Amino acid sequence: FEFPEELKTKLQEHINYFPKKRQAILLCLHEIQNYYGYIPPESLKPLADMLELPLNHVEGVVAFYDMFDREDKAKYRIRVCVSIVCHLMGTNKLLKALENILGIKPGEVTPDGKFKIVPVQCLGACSEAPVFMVNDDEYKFESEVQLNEILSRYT
Amino acid sequence: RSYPAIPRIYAETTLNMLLKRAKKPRVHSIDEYLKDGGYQALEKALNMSPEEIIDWVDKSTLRGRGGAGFPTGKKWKFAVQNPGPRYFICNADEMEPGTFKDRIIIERDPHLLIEGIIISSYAIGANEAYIYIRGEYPAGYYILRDAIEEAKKKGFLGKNILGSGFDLEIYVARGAGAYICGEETALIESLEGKRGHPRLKPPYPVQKGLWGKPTVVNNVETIANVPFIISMGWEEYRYIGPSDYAGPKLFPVSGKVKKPGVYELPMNTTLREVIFKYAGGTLGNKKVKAVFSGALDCFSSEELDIPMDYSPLGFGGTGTVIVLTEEDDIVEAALKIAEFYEHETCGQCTPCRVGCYEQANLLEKIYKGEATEQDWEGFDFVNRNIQPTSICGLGAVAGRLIRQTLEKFPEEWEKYRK
Ligand SMILES: NC(=O)C1=CN([C@@H]2O[C@H](COP(=O)(O)OP(=O)(O)OC[C@H]3O[C@@H](n4cnc5c(N)ncnc54)[C@H](O)[C@@H]3O)[C@@H](O)[C@H]2O)C=CC1
Ligand SMILES: Cc1cc2nc3c(=O)[nH]c(=O)nc-3n(C[C@H](O)[C@H](O)[C@H](O)COP(=O)(O)O)c2cc1C
Ligand code: SF4
Ligand code: FES
Ligand code: NA
Ligand code: NA
Repeated sequence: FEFPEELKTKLQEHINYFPKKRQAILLCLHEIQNYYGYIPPESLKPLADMLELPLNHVEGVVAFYDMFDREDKAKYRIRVCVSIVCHLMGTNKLLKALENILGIKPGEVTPDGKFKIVPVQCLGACSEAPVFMVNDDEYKFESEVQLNEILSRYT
Repeated sequence: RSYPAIPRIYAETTLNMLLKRAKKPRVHSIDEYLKDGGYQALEKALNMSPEEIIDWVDKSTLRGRGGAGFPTGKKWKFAVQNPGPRYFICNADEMEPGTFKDRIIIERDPHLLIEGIIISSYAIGANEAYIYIRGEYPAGYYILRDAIEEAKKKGFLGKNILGSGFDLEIYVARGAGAYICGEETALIESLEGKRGHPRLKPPYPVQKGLWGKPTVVNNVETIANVPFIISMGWEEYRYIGPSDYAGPKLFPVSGKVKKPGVYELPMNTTLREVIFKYAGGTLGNKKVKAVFSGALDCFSSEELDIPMDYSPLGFGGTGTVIVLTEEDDIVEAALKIAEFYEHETCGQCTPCRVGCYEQANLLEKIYKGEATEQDWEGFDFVNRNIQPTSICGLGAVAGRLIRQTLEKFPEEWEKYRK
């Protein structure tokens, strides 16, 4: 297994950014998940080499941090807040609208591999509850019609 | 450039300090910041001794806005009695439920935070500073990286800053989904490229932190105060709010209010005033049942006349105000809090690892009416026994809010017991 040059170059930028290479581990894993739509298990041995870390260290780190997904490839992660304030103000309405539009529930991927619904804890936008992200983009859910418009922008 | 979409959180200020620019929901770049006299406090600070700056921050009564309210000057004094090198860390992990105060500084007025970091780093003799921002704030990350390049361009970062002989680089690190990485020792473990496992304290970071060196960890909102303290002087800063708990405070208000958002107010403001005077009262003008101080405390409608300060009888915490009204089920809300701690314990300590899991798993059975008498007695026991042997605040408080709902809303819990 080998990192495509355009990804490897970004990884090296992160590794060169902090005073110590190993500090770059989370930025590299974010970058790998960004490129592939998940963390390929085969990616972890080469990353460990570049960070000059043992593989078991890198595997342990991937396991620890909930944003990293080794299981499901998805072009777009729909992160849905299931914490206290979004629950009070209508997480269940958001999930119902997501199911009506995409045919999937939390933890599931659409058949085309386009969308995965990821239930997450408080996204720190509680005044705008109920909150969701589509990759790096963050939104208040208003209604199914409004959610359908937002989702149409991700192709 | 273009940044990821951010919801436009409402922001309102009576003091026009932290939110002078951040009350407008957009990125304020270095020119706008400079136009408002930005980075003049840094120029003033670099013509003072580090010791003088610590003394001003001490005399200001500035307390940790991260939620514990530890005196900021006194933290810095502990750091500088230990030999260097020293590190300065800005904690931008902000992952407490209901808590969105720090992000509006980061995303709208990043230079206020950066100016604060440079002054604080100089005060403690740190030539290397870090921002650790949660992974779920990607826009905050890109905005801070761009803002840091702007500061470098204008000679506020790099070597020999404005001929002072003071060197500083600021590195932006990202979290990857762990609440525990906001705990200052877990944060430092994450900066070192490891899992977010809190360390036994003492030692505190000011004695042994990043690479074992003296390290100050301060919250975004704490650091954002430092430019005002230097600009105004500690004396004028102490004119803001009560002289014992002085300065502006950000109050992120959410749930059943008409105007959810962040409020910049003095800390003599009462909880009742936050909800009814500033946040426009309750949705449907329904009676307040409870206020969740993030996932830390639950105040009843009998506790609304408390100051929003770090006093023993005060609200304290992050200043986070989640409002529940008369029709909100307290046990349903307690379940969401249990689910949070279940998802976030790092598992190093046994009572925390099993207690956070069992508290959630049993409270779900109670909520769904599937609990045995043993499950009920079990739930009570585990709630009182998450804390023992815990080496950080998560284990210490994972049962705290839920215990307060059991004491303050017994009639509601008893309904479920049948
Ligand atoms: N903003 C957010 O999103 C979140 C905030 N929190 C807050 O975290 C708080 C608990 O934080 P902790 O760090 O566990 O509290 P703490 O009270 O143990 O420590 C507070 C600060 O003072 C320092 N300190 C305390 N005693 C010291 C001593 N003897 N010598 C030197 N320095 C000393 C610590 O190093 C730390 O920086 C809670 O009150 C909660 O509000 C928790 C989770 C998320
Ligand atoms: C589980 C846990 C999570 C924490 N998360 C944060 C956080 O996201 N941001 C923060 O500033 N402090 C957080 N804290 C508090 C820090 O450990 C520390 O007290 C604070 O960052 C010091 O800065 P301050 O004195 O300016 O408040 C957390 C504490 C615990 C126990
Ligand atoms: S108290 Fe809980 S979160 Fe804190 S170190 Fe122990 S197991 Fe981890
Ligand atoms: S509870 Fe959903 S964003 Fe905070
Ligand atoms: Na601008
Ligand atoms: Na914002």
